[PDB]
Amino acid sequence: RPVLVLSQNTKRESGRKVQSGNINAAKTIADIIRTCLGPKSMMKMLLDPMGGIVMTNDGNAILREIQVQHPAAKSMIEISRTQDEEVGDGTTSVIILAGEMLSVAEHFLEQQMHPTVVISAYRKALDDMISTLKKISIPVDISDSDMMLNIINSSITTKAISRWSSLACNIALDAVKMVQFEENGRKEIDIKKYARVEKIPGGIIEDSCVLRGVMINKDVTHPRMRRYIKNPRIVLLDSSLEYKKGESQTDIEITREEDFTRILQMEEEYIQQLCEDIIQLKPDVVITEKGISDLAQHYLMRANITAIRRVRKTDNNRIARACGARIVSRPEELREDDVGTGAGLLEIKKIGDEYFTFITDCKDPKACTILLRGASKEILSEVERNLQDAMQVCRNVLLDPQLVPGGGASEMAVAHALTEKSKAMTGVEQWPYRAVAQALEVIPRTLIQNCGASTIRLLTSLRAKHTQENCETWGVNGETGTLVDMKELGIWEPLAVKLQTYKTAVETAVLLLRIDDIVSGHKKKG
Amino acid sequence: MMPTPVILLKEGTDSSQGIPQLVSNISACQVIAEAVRTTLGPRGMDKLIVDGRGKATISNDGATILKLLDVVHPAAKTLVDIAKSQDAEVGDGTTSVTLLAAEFLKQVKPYVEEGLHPQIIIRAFRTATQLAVNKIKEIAVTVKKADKVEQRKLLEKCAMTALSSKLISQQKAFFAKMVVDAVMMLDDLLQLKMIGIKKVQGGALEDSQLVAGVAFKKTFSYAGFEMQPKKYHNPKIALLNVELELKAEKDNAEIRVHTVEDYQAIVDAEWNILYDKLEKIHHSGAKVVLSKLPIGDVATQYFADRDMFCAGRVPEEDLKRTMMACGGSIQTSVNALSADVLGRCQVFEETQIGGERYNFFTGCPKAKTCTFILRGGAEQFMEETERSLHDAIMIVRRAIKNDSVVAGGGAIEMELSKYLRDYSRTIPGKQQLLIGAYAKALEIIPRQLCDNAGFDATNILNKLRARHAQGGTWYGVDINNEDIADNFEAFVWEPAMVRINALTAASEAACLIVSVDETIKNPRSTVD
Amino acid sequence: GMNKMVINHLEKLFVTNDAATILRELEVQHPAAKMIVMASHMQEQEVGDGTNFVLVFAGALLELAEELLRIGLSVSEVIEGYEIACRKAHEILPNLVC
Amino acid sequence: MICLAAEYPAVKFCKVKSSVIGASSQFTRNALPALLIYKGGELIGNFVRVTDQLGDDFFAVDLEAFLQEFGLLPEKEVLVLTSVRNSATCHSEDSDLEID
Amino acid sequence: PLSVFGDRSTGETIRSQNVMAAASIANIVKSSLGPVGLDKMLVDDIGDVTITNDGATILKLLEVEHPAAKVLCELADLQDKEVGDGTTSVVIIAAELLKNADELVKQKIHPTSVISGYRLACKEAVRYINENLIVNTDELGRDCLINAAKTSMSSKIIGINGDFFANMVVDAVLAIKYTDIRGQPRYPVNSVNILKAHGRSQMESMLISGYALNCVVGSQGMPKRIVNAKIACLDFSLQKTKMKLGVQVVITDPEKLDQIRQRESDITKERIQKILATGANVILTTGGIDDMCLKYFVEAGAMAVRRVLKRDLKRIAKASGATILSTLANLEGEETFEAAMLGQAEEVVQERICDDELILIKNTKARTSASIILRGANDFMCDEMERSLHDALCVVKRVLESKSVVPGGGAVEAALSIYLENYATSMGSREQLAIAEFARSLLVIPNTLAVNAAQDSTDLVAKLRAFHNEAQVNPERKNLKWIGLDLSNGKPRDNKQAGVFEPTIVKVKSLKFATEAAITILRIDDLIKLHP
Amino acid sequence: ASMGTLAFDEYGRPFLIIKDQDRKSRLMGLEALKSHIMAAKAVANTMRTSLGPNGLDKMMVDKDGDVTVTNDGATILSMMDVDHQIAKLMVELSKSQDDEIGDGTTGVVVLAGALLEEAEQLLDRGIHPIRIADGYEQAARVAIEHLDKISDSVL
Ligand SMILES: Nc1ncnc2c1ncn2[C@@H]1O[C@H](COP(=O)(O)OP(=O)(O)O)[C@@H](O)[C@H]1O
Ligand SMILES: Nc1ncnc2c1ncn2[C@@H]1O[C@H](COP(=O)(O)OP(=O)(O)O)[C@@H](O)[C@H]1O
Ligand SMILES: Nc1ncnc2c1ncn2[C@@H]1O[C@H](COP(=O)(O)OP(=O)(O)O)[C@@H](O)[C@H]1O
Ligand SMILES: [Mg+2]
Ligand SMILES: [Mg+2]
Ligand SMILES: [Mg+2]
Ligand SMILES: [Mg+2]
Ligand SMILES: [Mg+2]
Repeated sequence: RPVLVLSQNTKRESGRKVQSGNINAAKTIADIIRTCLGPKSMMKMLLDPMGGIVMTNDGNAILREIQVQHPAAKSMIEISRTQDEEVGDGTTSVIILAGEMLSVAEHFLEQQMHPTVVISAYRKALDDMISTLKKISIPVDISDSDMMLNIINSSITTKAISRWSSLACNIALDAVKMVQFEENGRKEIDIKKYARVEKIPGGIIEDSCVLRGVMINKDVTHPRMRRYIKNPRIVLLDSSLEYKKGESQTDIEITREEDFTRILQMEEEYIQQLCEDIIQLKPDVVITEKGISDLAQHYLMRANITAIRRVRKTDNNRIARACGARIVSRPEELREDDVGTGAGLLEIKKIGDEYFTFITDCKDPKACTILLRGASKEILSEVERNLQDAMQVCRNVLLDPQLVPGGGASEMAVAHALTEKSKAMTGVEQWPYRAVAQALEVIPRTLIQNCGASTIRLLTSLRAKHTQENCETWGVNGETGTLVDMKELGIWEPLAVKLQTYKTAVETAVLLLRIDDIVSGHKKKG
Repeated sequence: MMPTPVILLKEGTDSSQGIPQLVSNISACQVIAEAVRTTLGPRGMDKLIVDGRGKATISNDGATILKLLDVVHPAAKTLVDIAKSQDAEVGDGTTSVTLLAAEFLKQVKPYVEEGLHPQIIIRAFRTATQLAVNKIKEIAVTVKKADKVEQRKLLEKCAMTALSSKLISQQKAFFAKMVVDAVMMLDDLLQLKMIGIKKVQGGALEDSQLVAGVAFKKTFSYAGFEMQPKKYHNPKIALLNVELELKAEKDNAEIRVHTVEDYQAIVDAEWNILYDKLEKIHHSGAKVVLSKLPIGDVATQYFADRDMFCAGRVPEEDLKRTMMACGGSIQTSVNALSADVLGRCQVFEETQIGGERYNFFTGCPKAKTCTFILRGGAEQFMEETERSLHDAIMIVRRAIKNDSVVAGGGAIEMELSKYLRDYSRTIPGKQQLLIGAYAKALEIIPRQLCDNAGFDATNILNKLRARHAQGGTWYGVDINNEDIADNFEAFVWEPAMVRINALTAASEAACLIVSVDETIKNPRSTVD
Repeated sequence: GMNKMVINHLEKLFVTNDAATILRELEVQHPAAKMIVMASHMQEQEVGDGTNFVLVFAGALLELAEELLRIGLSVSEVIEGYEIACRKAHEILPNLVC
Repeated sequence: MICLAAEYPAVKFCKVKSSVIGASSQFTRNALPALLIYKGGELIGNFVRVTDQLGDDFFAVDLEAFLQEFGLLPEKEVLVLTSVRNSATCHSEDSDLEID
Repeated sequence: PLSVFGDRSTGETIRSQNVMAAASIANIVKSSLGPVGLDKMLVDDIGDVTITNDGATILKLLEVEHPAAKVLCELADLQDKEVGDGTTSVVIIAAELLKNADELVKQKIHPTSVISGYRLACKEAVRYINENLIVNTDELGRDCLINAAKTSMSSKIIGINGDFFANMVVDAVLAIKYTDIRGQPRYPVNSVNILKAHGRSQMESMLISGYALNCVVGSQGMPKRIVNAKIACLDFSLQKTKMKLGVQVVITDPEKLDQIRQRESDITKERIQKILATGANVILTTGGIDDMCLKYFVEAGAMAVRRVLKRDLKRIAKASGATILSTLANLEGEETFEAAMLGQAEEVVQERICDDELILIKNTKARTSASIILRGANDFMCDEMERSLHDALCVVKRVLESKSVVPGGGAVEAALSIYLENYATSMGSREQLAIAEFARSLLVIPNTLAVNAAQDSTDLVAKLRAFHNEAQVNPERKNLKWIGLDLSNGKPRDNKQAGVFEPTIVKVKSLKFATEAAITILRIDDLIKLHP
Repeated sequence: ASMGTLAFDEYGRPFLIIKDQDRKSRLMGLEALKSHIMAAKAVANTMRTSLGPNGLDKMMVDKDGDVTVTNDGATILSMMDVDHQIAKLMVELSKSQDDEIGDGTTGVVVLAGALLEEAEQLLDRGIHPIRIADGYEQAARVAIEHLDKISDSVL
């Protein structure tokens, strides 16, 4: 009988081996997507275990589709997910930065420096990088649509949608602008709920557009209703328009001859009463999240009203925002204010072999749908991901109007500033400070490597240029492998994205540098 | 850790490094030590070990117990190795070495756990061991008189102290006298092969005897052997290395004849060759014939006709002992059997001992050899008696080399501990802690003695420490009186080299164990 | 230096701090490590001491070569620089005789 | 099963090779694909040869509908995306208590 | 002879086995002690990952089979429950006490004598701590609280950011202070709702001057912000009325069925109207709200939050002055909702936190509450931050309740070791050795601290012991009692002036628990393990 | 109380000291003495019914079915198939008594069993077994001297 203190399946690993393994796992996770950064990035094919294919060069999707066992890799993937959710851009940048900082930390860990000293130096460097990034930023007039389009372009030159840049930029800007809302003194954007992206395979990409309204994949319940209404008055509902069982047990007991017919006639009369209550407002369109009975269809049809049933709650909320209506769950309490006027056209048309319902002429709509036409499902999925990145960048700029030079200029300027600041420490912790300062050069190096030009010569020239006084905006032209001034090239990124990337990478390094013991195999004990 | 598609070492390689593996090594050494812990002292206990074949070996010797244990721990094998080394160089103290080494390791384990550099511990052990050896050499008692009576008494006391831990300790005076006499009858080299150890089942221990001569078992008598006389009063022994039987002249020999006369001549030639050898032996005047090679039935009957004694297939070492005792020479040819090469003993006799027949060559006045005939009720009884006598014989030989002794019962080690503590109290303090730990570790043997005897070790140790501090050198543990006593005046004597070698070997083993920091075990190949 | 108990494929105890012996008694499988081991053994055969120096210097050189390859230099440039530096060190060494 | 686990966190989807269990030779050779279902410590699902009623191109929708036909899948529950988490532990609450 | 279906271990074997198990548990967590300590990172063999430094958490996650190791594990859990700090320290102290006591037993000292010596040593150590090593916080101000919080958060993932985290913790604790009957100000920690959400850096963590809810409005038509909120806390669902099991509807005349069905929802309509007619703006319920009542709230332009946790609702009601209402029934048998049942707050909003939304009740009146929103890099870092934050909150609560603190950095252990070594000579003969071994065992904490810093543990602890011996011998050198360890430089330092403090209750409870566990384990000398 | 020891180290690393230490048994201290005394008592009690003129024979069967009806204690113990080591010691004691004398091969076993049976109750009261052995040696010397005293000579 093998009596042990811990269970048999429990395995404990400790020592410098654990730190080396964590840092190597982070390095390898970085190397997964090292080649997917910059305007000359190459896309990757991911075979979903559910059978689908994901074709993208977005860092977050690639790292999400990968299943790993080493928990440091899981930490890095969670870092990617956090960066994607917080700002929507800079996933590959933050992954690469975390890998580089962990490498330069392993440098000192191989010597006799305690990890806590490295942690303190990293935190000091993070404070200094935040300060410098705020210092070298510039303001933006959000009123100028040209500058906003340029920012979105700089955000989408690295994706497959870059070939149609003006179209995508205009789509994203219009969607973000018209989804912007303000009520009760609170300002919101809410790209997730409203600003829906509906993709229909086929057609051409240049046909994609953002509608001044909401489009749903629904058809009229009865063919006799109108499929084209000029200025509809839309009424939205949640409750079904059919006779339904009560909550409590309500068994009847029939002992007379005429009670059965009376019961059925009462059901019909209740349906007619609901339809009359709806009709009293004189609308043109009735939308219900639930079923609409055939008798209800008849009674609405007699009043020349188009009825659509079984609509998702999110779609109904989007329609309410677009046409300025309020969902009412009890028709007898329907008010004039609830009737949705503001939609300028409703039209059901057939696309391909399937009917679609358009409400696409709203005046001042607070919700919209983005119609994507493309070659196939995977192309449209990648286009939707690129559009999501563009909208996230636009909302970040709208929330914070600060911009920072891109294409390696920010990283090099911050590295030079921290290198100059480190000259007056004279402590044991200045070496990790300098190392993590120059670790930011991995972004210009990766841009040059993906471009194809020589890394060492270009990087040395860039460092020499940045050693001058007013050269904070000098970066790398990722398409030609030459040094340019990004106030001339025009590549700019929101300050929020850079700040989030730096913070997340530094704290990833900090989190993974505090670990020196790994135990595994124990049950969940839940 | 990462898969590293092409791994560096062979798959299955096990590695352990750092403080944890050193602590594990110390624990393994402790485990090895506690296997022989209760075998130490006059209140020691034997241990029974059964191998795979089912044969049991009952022993009190620490080296034997450790050898019989199938130790596979790389750090733990060092204790077995130093036990074997102590057995080889000295022959006694095979348990003390293990106890001392393990106690050293245990005492310095706490400092290892605190991250102390092992080189400092190694240096401290080297310094302490050098000082202890010098102190032992200084305070060891020697007599500058070379009195034969005093020397014999010293050897007897040393043998008694060596023997007072085994199952023959009841007859320790008897066996010590026997061993001392046997060793003094060795000539100049004290060869162990010149002392015969014969084990005969049956009879009491006090029935065991030492033959001032040589004795060996009867060896496969042929027909006609019972007709030879079995007692002589001044025989001349003809030690021979000769096959005395009718046989082919040579392996490659071939005889080709073409006449019946030549056939008869060849047959008669063979018979006459054998008879010429036998007559040459007989005419030499010898009465007892011993041959390493077989002696046939024809020769046996020929000797029986002449009232002679013959015994073939005698073991070679038995023949050598007979030569040493009687003073002849082993002859491969019988052509020149002069009086020079003929042995001589006062009395030869064949007697029965416990259901076996033994040939006795007694009365040798110039014998440089002996023969122990041990009696007992079981095979393991004779084996353990032989092991105890071997320990005593080794001790007596070492004492013959130099009669420098120290008191036993832990007195020498308490004195060494006091001296080492006093020395350590006058050094900076990083080495002081380790030297004090060494001095405290030196107290293990008296504590083990008290624990085995069922005493209270703490009170006895306190009394011993006070006695040594206040003046008094040879105060150890008095097992019988439940107290402490002057062990030098109680004749609990011990050769100095025993403790010297014990300390040296224990220190070397401890330093070697402490030095190692990484253990790598390459996978077993061909498990089969 | 600290002794190492190395147990080979035949359960023969090898406690030592000699680099050549440790590397001989280790089942090294990686071919590059095999080349390093052969270089150390050649040093042992030619001179008799310095095997640990050989292996440590080779490891440091390969680490720094990996760093150089990461920063942008090609393999041939690193090799040429290493050869030039080795020649310079061999030239310098006789002047360091005490 | 991977797709269904997200839909129903209550269910405890798991997989196991037939070799380790100790299945018979026939079951191993031509009865391997089977959805064993247990509830209450007793068998509730009696499905073998799932490919016979599912084919080899069945999706999670097909399996979900097929299981819901027999009323074995627990009913879905309304769920929302938490920020990440709220709770840490449950013990003596010691909530706010304004006292004179 | 026994013929017992099981295994038996007796004597030194079982004692050594128990000591080995305790030593293994201690060695598991010995590497996570002190500012130079480093975190561990567990995997729950389903992919789950837990990065932590808390000893109680590590010992709780691990699966343990040996009984003595289990005893140490629930010792860690109890130390966490009763104090909230010093879990690793108490585990290590208990294991070291067991090891040294077993060594004494192996020296043929009877275990009862060792137990008596340990009891005397524990009592005398507690007495000496309470009489010589206590520092009153009355003359320190807020600095003692800040330094205690910083000391608690050292060795945690929030150590470097202590300058900010300590201020946040102290403000949060002082926000929830209340004085009960008999005038003893109690600080109900665990009333500070800790909310985690990955995203911005650590320094962006927010301390809410109010309450934070991890729930959103039930309908998208309701406003997302109300300035002057009149919170109505309810403890019942607002759905269609359904008759109980004892009530059954049987219809004999069809003319009544429509009226029955209409009343089934008109009852809840009337309840909602009664609640809203009092001016309520925010309605929080533990139960659910269906679409009809959600629309009813939507038309009134008021909040409505469903599935609110009971503890959160109780905290909100206590802070805002609202009263929980499990039903609408006055003492007249009617159905009414008085306006006095409404709480108040200066604002109620639904802010966005990393693509997700949560409800903040800002600046409730009639009581001040608090909540902390922790922002990290991922889930694991947020969990470790929450655990460290809870440790700091518990430390601040202990310091503010009992106003005595002791210097940290192993100064207390060294002083206790010196005093007990000097004192053991005046009690008994064998319990003398037991007390000496207790004193020696107490030195494991500074030794582990020094070892974790890769410094010369022997020399540093020797210097600490020399300083404390000089303090205890010379009457006029009594300021040296505060000389602890400075791990950054590896030199002794006056920790009282440096700002390293701990609650006295931590040391006292740790000593008592460790002594009790050592006594409990030391009693065993024979184990019977029955076959299952 | 058996299976030797099992630690697996306090650091969780493997702790292998003796080859096949998991498959080896170990008795320590007084329990071993009690087991040995009980086995020897069983052997002696089996032998004690074949003592004297009214003794009864033992029908011994070997591994080939050969039958040997005998009263000689040494023969019975030699043909007996035993596994306990103390039983083998008893067999060797009978063999030694047979070799030295040829008679009394049964009395020795009964005497040894009685001696160990008394040693059992002596040990239970806390006497070191070495003390018991020394007392037995002293009493044996006294008994041998008395036997020499009361001996009588024959022609
Ligand atoms: N035309 C360009 N020339 C040089 N650098 C560019 C260009 N376009 C974008 N970049 C840089 O590339 C980076 C964006 O890389 P990207 O592939 O979007 O990574 P992520 O998806 O992680 O944001 C930004 O830092 C930006 O400064
Ligand atoms: N009569 C005695 N009184 C006290 N101690 C003794 C006596 N005889 C031997 N010793 C002690 O026994 C120890 C050696 O025990 P023993 O088993 O004979 O050899 P080993 O050293 O191999 O264990 C010596 O240290 C000696 O001091
Ligand atoms: N600034 C400091 N300098 C020196 N020692 C410290 C400092 N801060 C904390 N310590 C010591 O480090 C130890 C850390 O204890 P910790 O492991 O956090 O307790 P727990 O067992 O609750 O995890 C404390 O005992 C304290 O004495
Ligand atoms: Mg990007
Ligand atoms: Mg001896
Ligand atoms: Mg050398
Ligand atoms: Mg703590
Ligand atoms: Mg008889």
